[PDB]
Amino acid sequence: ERQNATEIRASVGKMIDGIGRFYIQMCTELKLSDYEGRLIQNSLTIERMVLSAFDERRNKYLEEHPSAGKDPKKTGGPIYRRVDGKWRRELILYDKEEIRRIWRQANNGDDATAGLTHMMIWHSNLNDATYQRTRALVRTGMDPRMCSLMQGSTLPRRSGAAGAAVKGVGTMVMELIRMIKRGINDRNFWRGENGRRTRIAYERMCNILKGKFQTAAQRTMVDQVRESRNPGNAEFEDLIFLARSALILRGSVAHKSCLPACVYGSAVASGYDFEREGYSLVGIDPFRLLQNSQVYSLIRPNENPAHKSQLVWMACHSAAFEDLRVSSFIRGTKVVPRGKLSTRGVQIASNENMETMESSTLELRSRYWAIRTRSGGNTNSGQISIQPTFSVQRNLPFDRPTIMAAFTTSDMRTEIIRLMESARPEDVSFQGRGVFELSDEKATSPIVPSFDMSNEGSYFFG
Amino acid sequence: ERQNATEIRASVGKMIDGIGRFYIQMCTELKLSDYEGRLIQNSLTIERMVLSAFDERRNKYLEEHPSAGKDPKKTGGPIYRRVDGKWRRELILYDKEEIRRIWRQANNGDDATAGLTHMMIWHSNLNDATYQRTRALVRTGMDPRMCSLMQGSTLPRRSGAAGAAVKGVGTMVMELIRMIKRGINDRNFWRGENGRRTRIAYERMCNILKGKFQTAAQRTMVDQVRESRNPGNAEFEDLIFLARSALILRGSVAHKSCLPACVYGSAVASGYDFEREGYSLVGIDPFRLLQNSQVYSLIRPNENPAHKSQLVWMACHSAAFEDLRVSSFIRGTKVVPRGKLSTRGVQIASNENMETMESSTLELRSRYWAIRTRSGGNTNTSDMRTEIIRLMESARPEDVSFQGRGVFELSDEKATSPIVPSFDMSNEGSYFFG
Amino acid sequence: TDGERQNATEIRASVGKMIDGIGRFYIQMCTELKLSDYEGRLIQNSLTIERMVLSAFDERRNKYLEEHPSAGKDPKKTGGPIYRRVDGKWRRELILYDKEEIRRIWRQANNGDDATAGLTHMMIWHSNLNDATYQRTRALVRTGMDPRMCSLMQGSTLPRRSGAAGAAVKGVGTMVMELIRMIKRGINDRNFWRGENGRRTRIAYERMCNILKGKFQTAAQRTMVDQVRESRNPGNAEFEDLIFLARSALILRGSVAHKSCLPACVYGSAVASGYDFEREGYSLVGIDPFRLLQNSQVYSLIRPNENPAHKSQLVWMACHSAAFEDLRVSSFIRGTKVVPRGKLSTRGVQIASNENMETMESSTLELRSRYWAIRTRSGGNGQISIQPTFSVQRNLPFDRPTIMAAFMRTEIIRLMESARPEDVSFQGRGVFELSDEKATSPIVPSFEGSYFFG
Amino acid sequence: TDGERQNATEIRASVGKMIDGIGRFYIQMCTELKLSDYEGRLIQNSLTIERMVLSAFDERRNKYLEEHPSAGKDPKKTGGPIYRRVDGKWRRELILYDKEEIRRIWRQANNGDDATAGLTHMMIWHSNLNDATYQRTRALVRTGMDPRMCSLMQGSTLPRRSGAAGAAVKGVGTMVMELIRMIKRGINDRNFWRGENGRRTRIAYERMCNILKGKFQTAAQRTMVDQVRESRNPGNAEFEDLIFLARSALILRGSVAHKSCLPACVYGSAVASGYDFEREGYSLVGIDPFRLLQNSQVYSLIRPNENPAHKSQLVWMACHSAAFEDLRVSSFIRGTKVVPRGKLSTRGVQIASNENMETMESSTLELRSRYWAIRTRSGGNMRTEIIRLMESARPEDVSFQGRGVFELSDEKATSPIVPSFEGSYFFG
RNA sequence: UCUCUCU
RNA sequence: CUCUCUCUCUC
RNA sequence: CUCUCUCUCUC
RNA sequence: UCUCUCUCUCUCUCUCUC
RNA sequence: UCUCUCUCUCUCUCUCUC
RNA sequence: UCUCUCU
Ligand SMILES: *[C][C]([O])[C]O[C][C][C][N]C(=O)C1=[C]C(C2=C3[C]=[C]C(=O)[C]C3=OC3=C2[C]=[C]C(=O)[C]3)=C(C([O])=O)[C]=[C]1
Ligand SMILES: *[C][C]([O])[C]O[C][C][C][N]C(=O)C1=[C]C(C2=C3[C]=[C]C(=O)[C]C3=OC3=C2[C]=[C]C(=O)[C]3)=C(C([O])=O)[C]=[C]1
Ligand SMILES: *[C][C]([O])[C]O[C][C][C][N]C(=O)C1=[C]C(C2=C3[C]=[C]C(=O)[C]C3=OC3=C2[C]=[C]C(=O)[C]3)=C(C([O])=O)[C]=[C]1
Ligand SMILES: *[C][C]([O])[C]O[C][C][C][N]C(=O)C1=[C]C(C2=C3[C]=[C]C(=O)[C]C3=OC3=C2[C]=[C]C(=O)[C]3)=C(C([O])=O)[C]=[C]1
Repeated sequence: ERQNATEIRASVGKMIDGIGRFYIQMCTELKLSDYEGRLIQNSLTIERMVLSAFDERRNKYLEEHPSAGKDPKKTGGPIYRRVDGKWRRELILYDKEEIRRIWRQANNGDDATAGLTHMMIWHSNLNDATYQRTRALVRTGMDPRMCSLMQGSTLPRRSGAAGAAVKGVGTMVMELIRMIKRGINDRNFWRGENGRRTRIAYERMCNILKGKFQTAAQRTMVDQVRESRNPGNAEFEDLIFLARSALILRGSVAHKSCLPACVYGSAVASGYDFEREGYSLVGIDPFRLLQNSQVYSLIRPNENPAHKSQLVWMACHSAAFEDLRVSSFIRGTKVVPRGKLSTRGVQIASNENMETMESSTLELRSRYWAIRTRSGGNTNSGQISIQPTFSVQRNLPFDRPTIMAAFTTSDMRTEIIRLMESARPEDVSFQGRGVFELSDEKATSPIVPSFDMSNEGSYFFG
Repeated sequence: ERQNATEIRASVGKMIDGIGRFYIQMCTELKLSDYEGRLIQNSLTIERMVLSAFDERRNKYLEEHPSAGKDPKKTGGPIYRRVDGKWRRELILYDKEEIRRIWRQANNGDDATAGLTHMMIWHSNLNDATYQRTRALVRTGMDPRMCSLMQGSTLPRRSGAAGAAVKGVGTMVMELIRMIKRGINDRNFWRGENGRRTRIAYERMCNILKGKFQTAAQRTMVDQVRESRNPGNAEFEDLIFLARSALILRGSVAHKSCLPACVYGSAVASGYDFEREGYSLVGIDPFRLLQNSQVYSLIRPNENPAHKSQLVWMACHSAAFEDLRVSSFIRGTKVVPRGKLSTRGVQIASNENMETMESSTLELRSRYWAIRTRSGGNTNTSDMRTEIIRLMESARPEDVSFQGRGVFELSDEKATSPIVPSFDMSNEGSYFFG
Repeated sequence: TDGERQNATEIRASVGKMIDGIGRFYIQMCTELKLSDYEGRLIQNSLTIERMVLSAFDERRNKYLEEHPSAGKDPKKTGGPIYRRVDGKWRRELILYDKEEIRRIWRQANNGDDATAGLTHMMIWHSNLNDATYQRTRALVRTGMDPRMCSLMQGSTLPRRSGAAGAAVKGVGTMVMELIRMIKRGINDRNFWRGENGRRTRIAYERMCNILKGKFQTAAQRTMVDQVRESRNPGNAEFEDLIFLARSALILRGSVAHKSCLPACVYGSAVASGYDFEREGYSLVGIDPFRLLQNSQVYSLIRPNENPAHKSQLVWMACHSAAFEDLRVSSFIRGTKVVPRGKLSTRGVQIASNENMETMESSTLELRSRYWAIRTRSGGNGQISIQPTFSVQRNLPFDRPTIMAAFMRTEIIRLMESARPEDVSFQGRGVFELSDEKATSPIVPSFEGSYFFG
Repeated sequence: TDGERQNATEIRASVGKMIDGIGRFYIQMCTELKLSDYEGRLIQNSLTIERMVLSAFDERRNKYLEEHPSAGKDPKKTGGPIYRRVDGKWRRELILYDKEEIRRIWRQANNGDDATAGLTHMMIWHSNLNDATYQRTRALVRTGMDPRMCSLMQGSTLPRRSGAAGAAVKGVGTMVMELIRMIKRGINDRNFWRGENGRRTRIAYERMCNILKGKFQTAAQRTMVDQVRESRNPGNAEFEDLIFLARSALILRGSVAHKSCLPACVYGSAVASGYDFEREGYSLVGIDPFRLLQNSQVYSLIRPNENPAHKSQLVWMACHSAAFEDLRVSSFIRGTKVVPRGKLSTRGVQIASNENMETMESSTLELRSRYWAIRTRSGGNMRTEIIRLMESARPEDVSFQGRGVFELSDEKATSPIVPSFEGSYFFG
C-alpha cells in the first residue's frame, strides 16, 4: 500500500522534472536572463508554444487550411526583455518540430503528455480565476449564476481523463447541452459513422458526469439522460435541472495545484530531484515549492501588485470558486472578490503601451496549507450497524434506509428537490479536517478555523 | 461436563501465566523500573519483539533478502525511560534467538503459540479501536460503511483458527475478494502446485466464513461461492452482497478480552497463580484483573487522558464496534465516538518531540461487567439472494436480541443476578465510527 | 428462423475455436516431440498425444494415483508409444511427459482456458473408434443384458468425465447399462441408497434417468422410464423393466446424436495450412468434417498380412460414427463397398507393446467419401384446435377427445408389432455432393447385408 | 476398452491388497508360531495355518460349538498339526489357539479390515486341492446322481460361506447336487417350503437356481432351469430334469470360472521378499500366479514309498485347478507328462494323526511350468431340443480357435503357441 | 446428595 | 467371455 | 458462545 | 528496529482545429 | 446476399458421485 | 505409461 504511493509520487515528480528541465532548455535557447526567465508572462508564452506544437489535430488542420500570413509549422508568442530598465515585447517564431524535439529530449525521448495536461490545467485554472464565462452560459440556456460549477471550462478536448477529473459539473453539462442542441438542429447528428462516434462520446461524457455526482438520485437521473436514443428538449431540461441541483448537492470535482513552468524550472535549476523526493498535486509539495520561489510579473500602470499576486495564487491553487473566508485563512491576507481587484488579466495584449509597463514581485506565499479535495462535501459514510460484543438484551441498531436503498419512483426530480430542501447553508462538512502549518509536512496536527466573527463575503464572483 | 471446563480454564490460565512471567523476565533484562514497566508503550514494544522473533517466514525472508541497514537477526523497538521527570525514547536491539529462548523458558521450555496469538489479538483489537480501514475497503470494492464487520483486519496469517474466530465477516470477505481479484488479473492463479495450495486455502476460508454465518440462506450462498472452479466477477459480487447482508443478518464473531502484557506481568509478579485459579477470556476474569491494575501511558501535549483511557478500555474489551449506549452502561462513563476523542493512537512515533510528552494513569475500570458473546444476535429456489433480501426486509432496528441477558455487578462472580438496561431516555449516538 | 441464423453462426464459431485449439495444441506437441511431417500425420502418434492430454486432465484418477502410486510409475508423468521412422524402418519408443507440462501446453494452445470441450471431443473420437473396432458383448452379458442389442452400445467406452456432450452422443443401451450397474451395487450393498453418499447416488441416478428418458420418442417408453426413476429402492423389478426398455429401443429407436470427431492429426494439418476454423466456423454434423477429410492425408501402421483398405474403412467408419449404421447407406456415401466386421482383415488401429515393431509398414488411409450426408440425432418414426381471427358468430371447434387424452408394457409391445422393417424414414432426405456445400439438391438412394456386427 | 484400462488396473490393486494381507498374515503367524525358514515353506504347515483362520471366522459353527460344546474340545480354541524339524527328524504337535487371537492377527494384517476376500481365496485353494486329490462318488451315488459325472464336481467341497466368489468357481454338478439335497429335504419334510423358514429357503432355492442358469450357455438349458425354478413345490419331476441337465453338461458344458489359488506359504515368501502386490497388482487368471510359482520354493512331507514328482504334480494341478482339464493340455503347459489319478503313487497331501511321523521325509515340490495359459470362465461351443443339440456335438469340434499358450518370458501374452496333439481323463 | 428453556 | 470381481453363509 | 483447531505469499 | 482514524494520489485519452 | 409445409437438414455447451 | 472384435 505504501509502495504504490511512492511509485505514484515518483511518476508525478518525473513529470514535474521534465517540465522544469524543458523550461530551463527553452530559457537557454531564448537567451533569457534570470529575471526574464522568472517572468510569468514569458513562462505563459513558452507553455503555449509547447501546447500548440503538440496540438496534432490543429496542426494538421492548419497545414490543410493555412492561416492568413502565418507559417503553419511555426509557433510563437510575446517574449519580454528588459533593456535599460525598459520592458519591450518581441514576437519570435520557433519551428513546431524543434519544440517537439526539445520537449521529448526534456522527458528523455518520451512525448510525456502528462506534463502537457498539467500545463493545460494550469492555464485552465488561471482562466477560471481571471475571466468569467457568463456569455457561454447564457447562450447554452443555463443560468449565469452557476459559475461555481464551470471549473475547467477552457480545457481543450485533448486533456482526456486527466483533465476530465478537473472540469466541473457545469462544463460537462454545457458540453452535453451543446451536443443535444446540435442534435436538435440537425437530425443527421447521431447518424452515420460520425453518429456512432458522437454517440460513444455522449455515453462516455455522461458516464464521467455520473461519476462526478454523489447522491443516488442524481446518478439515476443522469443514467436516464444517457439511455435516450435521440435526446431532445426533455434531456436538455433534465441536464439543466441536474446542474442547478449541483449547487446544493455538490459534485466530486478534482482540485490540483498546477504551478507555472517558471517555478518548476527554477526548482530544477536549483537542484531539486523531483524523481527522488516525489511530488503530489494535492499535498504540501506545491505549497513548499511556492514558499521559496520568486516570480515576477508585468504590472500595467495604475494597478495593485497585491491584487495580481492574489489572483495568481488563486489560479495556482485552483481556489477560484473557494470560500473567501477559508482562502483568506490559508493565505493570511484578505482574498478580495473579483469586483474589487484593481487588476486585469496576467497576459499582456499586443496593443498595450510597452513603455509605461512595470515589473513587480508576486507574493505567492501562504501562512497555512491544506489538502486539496475531490469531494464536494457531504450530501446527507461512517458505521451503519452494530456488531454485538456483550451478551446484553439491548436493541441492535442499524441504518435501515441506507442498507435497503442498495437493495431496491421513476421521477427522481421530486426526490432531488426534497434532498436539497432538507439541506441548509449551515451544515459542517469535512468534519475533523483542518489547515496545517508549513512545518507540519506529515499533516499530523490540524487547525480548525472559527469563522464566527463579523461576516465577510464568501463568493469570489459576487 | 464440569471437569472439561476446569481443564479449559487451567489451560488458558497457563497461557496467561506464561505471558506474564515472560513480561517480568523482559522487564528484569531491560532494567525497567516499576513505573516504566507499567507503561503501555513499553509493553507494546516488548510484545512486538516477541511477535517478530517468532515470525518464522518473515525472519527467513529477511535472512534471504536483508533489510536496509538492519541486522535480520535482531528485533527492537522504542523503550521509554524517565530521567529527572523527563521521558526519553531509546532504540535497543535484542537477538531473535535470545527472545525465543526467553519466551520458551517463560512457558517451561515450550513454544506456546497460544500466548503469541493472544498478544496478536490484543494488538488487532487496539488497531480496530484506533484506526479505520476505509482505504483498504474502497480498494477492494466494498463500501466504506461496513467497518463494523472489519474486526480483526490487522491479524496476520499465522494466527490460524484461534485468530480466525476473532476476525469478522468483513475481513474474510475482503481476503476472499483479494484472492478473486488476483485470479481475475492472472489466469496462472489457481494453476500448479501453488494453485492447489491456494484452492485449499480458498476452500478453508470459505468454510470458516460459512461457519460465521447463521441463517441457512447465507450459508447456501457462501457454499455456492465455494463450489466455483474459477471464481470470477460473479462470485466477487456475491461476496459483496453477503457482506452487505451481514449488516442486518449479522454473523458469529468471537469477542475476547485480550489485555496488554503489562497487566498480566503485574498480576504474576503480585502472586496470582492463573494455573490454579483459572482464566476465561469471556467472563469476569479480565474485568477483575483490570479493576485492581494500574497502567500508565504517554500523553502528547494537548490531549485528554480520559479519552485515551476510554480508547484503551475499548481495545481491551474489543468493544470498538459495540453500541455506545451499552458500552457506556458497562463502563459508567460516556464512551465518546471516535470523532470527538481528542487523542491520537497509543503508539508514539520516532519523530515526536520527546520533551513535552507527559505521563497519565489509564482509567481501565468499569462499573458493570458482561459476558462476551460469539453470537451476532437473533436472525428470525437456487437464487437465495431474493430470500436473503426478504429476510433483511422483515427485520427492523428495534428487535430485542439476547433476551433475558444483562450486565452483572463486579461482586457477582457467578453471574447470578442480571441487570437489564433501559435505554428509553433521550437518544445518544450508537456508532463509534459515525 | 431468421433469428436462429445468429445462434447457428455463434455455435459454428465456438466449435471452430475448439477445433483450432486441438490443431494448435497438436502442432505445438509435434514440434516439442520432434516429429517429422510423416510421423506427425501418423494416426498412431496422434492417438498417443490425445491420450496423454486426457490423462493429464484426469483430476480424479491422478489424485488416486498420488495416494496409491502404482509400481514403478510415478503419478505425475504420462506418455505413450511414439513411432518414428529412421532409415525407412519403424521403431517405437515410450515417451514420458509431466502432466503439468502437458496441461500448460494445452491451456496455452487454447488461450489460457481449460477448454474441456476439446477434451470431450477427443474422447468422443476415441469412443467412435472403439465402437467401430471392438464389440463389448462381455459387458452386456455380465450386466445381464442380451448380447444382441449391440446397436444401442454407442459410446459405451465414454468415461464419466464426458457430461452433457458425452451423454448426448451415447445410446440407449449404454445408458441402461449404467442404470443396471447402479441397481446391482444397491442390491449387493445394503448401505447403497442410504447415508450421505446414498443421497449423492440418488441425484446421479435421477439425472441419468431423465437424459435417458429424453432419448426416447414414443410416449409409452418415456412413461415406463419415469416409473423406474420413482423407485426409492430399485431392485429386480426395475432390472427387468429396463431390460424391456432396451429391447424396445431396437424397434422404437431413440434419439442418439451422431458427430464426426476426427483425429487431431487432421486438425493439426489443417491449422498448419493456415486454415482458420474460428473465422469460417465448423460443425460436427454438417459438411465441414467431410470437406476436411477430402483434403486431408493420414498415414497409419499396417500389420503384416492386413488389407490397408479395410483399416481405412474402419477409420472412416469411426470418423463419422457409422459403426451401427446401415451398410447400404454407408457403402453409398463412401462410394466403395463397406464390409461387415467379420470380413475385415485387420485388427485394431492401436499397436500393442508386445508387437514386433520391425515387420510393420505404413500406408495412407483412404478417408475419402464420394458423397456427404448430415448426421442425425433422431431415430426412426396435425391441427386439433382453432384460433379465431374474424369477429363472426361461428363456433370455435377443437378436437376434444385428443386434447383431454393427454391429461406401460402391453402398449409398447403393441407399438412394435405394428412396425415393420420396410417403413420409409427420413422421407425426401438424401445424400449431397462434395461440391454442393449448401445442401441444395439431395440425392435419394435406391437400394446385400445391412448389419456391420452380424 | 480405453475406459476399462482404468477398471482393470483398479481390480488388480484390490486383488493385490488381498494377497498382501494373506502374505502379511502368514508372515506374522510364522513368526508367532516360531517356524524356521524350512518349516514355514512346508505345505502341511501352510494348510494348518490356513485351516485355523477359516475356522476362526466360522461364526455359525463357532456359535453352535459354544451352545453345544464338543467332548474334550472347548469351542473357543482352534489349531492343527504343526510339523517341526529339529535334529533332522520330523515331529507333529497339535497347536491350540484362541479363535479371537487368530482373528485379531488376521485383521491387523489387513489394516484392521475383515478382508473376507482373503478367506474365500484360501477356501478356493482348499477346494482345488481336494478336487485334484479325492473323488467324491459317494455323495454322487448318495444323492441319486450317476457317479460318472465327476467332471462337473468342481468346488463341491466349498462351504456355503463362500458366496458370489465361491459360486463362480463351483461347477454344474455341485450346483445340481445342492438343489437335489433341497428337493430331497422338501420331499421328506412336508413342512419344508412352508412357514417363515420356508420363505427363506425359497429365496435360497431361487438364488442358487439363478446362478446355475447363468452358468449355462445354450438357450435350451437356461429355459429348462428356468422351469425348475418356477416350481413352487419341487418334487421327483424336478429331480429328473436336474439330473438330465447335469448329463447335458457333459456335452454342452457350462461356464465355470477357474482361478489359481496358491498356498499361503507362497504368498508369505513373496511378501517377505518385498513384493508389493498392491503396487504391482495381481490377477488369478493371468500370468501372475505362474510367475509367482516359478520363483517360489515349497516343501512337502513325503510318505514312504511315494514318488515326489507325482505329489508335486498333484499340487501343481490343484494350484491351477486343472483337476478336470485335458491331460494333453495340462502336460503341454507343464512340460512333463501329467499322469492320471489311478497311476499316481501318492496319497493326499494332508497327514493323518494315525500316521507314524517318524519315517516321513520332506521333498521339494516342482511347481514350475514350461508354459503359461489364461484361465477361462467359459466352456467350448426344452428336452428333445437338448438331446438334439448334443447329438450334433462331436468330440472333435475345435474350441478356443486361435487361442494358445504363451511363454513365461511373454508377460503381455502377445504371441500364442497353439498346441498340436494318449489318455485325456484324470479320473478315468 | 447436581444443574439447565432456546447451536 | 485373452483376464474387465469382489467383501462371505438360510450366520 | 469457553477450548485444540493452524497459516497460498514476509507483505 | 515503520507509520496512520475517517476513500479524494495515479494510467485512464480525445465526435470536430474551433 | 439461405432455405423449408407436416419428428429434430445442422441451434453446440465451458467435463465426473472429484 | 494396458489390452481386446464377437459369453
Ligand atoms: C450496447 C451498445 O453498443 C448499444 O449502442 C447503441 C448506440 C450506438 N448506435 C449509434 O450510435 C448509431 C446507430 C445507427 C443505426 C441505427 C440507428 C437507429 C435505428 O433505429 C436503426 C439503426 O440501424 C443501424 C445503425 C447502424 C448500423 C447498422 O447497420 C444499422 C446509426 C445509423 O444508422 O446511421 C448511427 C449511429
Ligand atoms: C472433492 C474435492 O476434493 C474437489 O476439489 C476440487 C478443487 C481442487 N482442485 C484444485 O484446486 C486444482 C485443480 C487443478 C487441476 C485441474 C483443474 C481444472 C480442470 O479442468 C482439470 C484439472 O486437471 C488436473 C488438476 C490437478 C491435477 C491433475 O492431475 C489434473 C489444478 C491444475 O491443473 O493446476 C490446480 C488446482
Ligand atoms: C448420558 C446422558 O443421559 C446425559 O447424562 C447427563 C444428564 C443426565 N444425568 C445423568 O444421567 C447422570 C448424572 C450424574 C450426576 C449426578 C447424579 C446424582 C447426584 O445426586 C449428583 C450428580 O451430579 C452430577 C452428575 C453428572 C454431572 C455433573 O456435573 C454432576 C451421574 C453420576 O454422578 O454418577 C450419573 C448420571
Ligand atoms: C499485507 C497486509 O497485511 C498489509 O500489510 C501492511 C500493513 C501491515 N504490515 C505488515 O504486514 C508488514 C510490514 C513490514 C514493514 C516493517 C516491519 C517491521 C519493522 O520494524 C519496520 C517495517 O517497516 C515497513 C514495513 C512495511 C512497509 C513500510 O513502508 C515500512 C514488513 C517488512 O518490512 O518486511 C512486512 C510486513
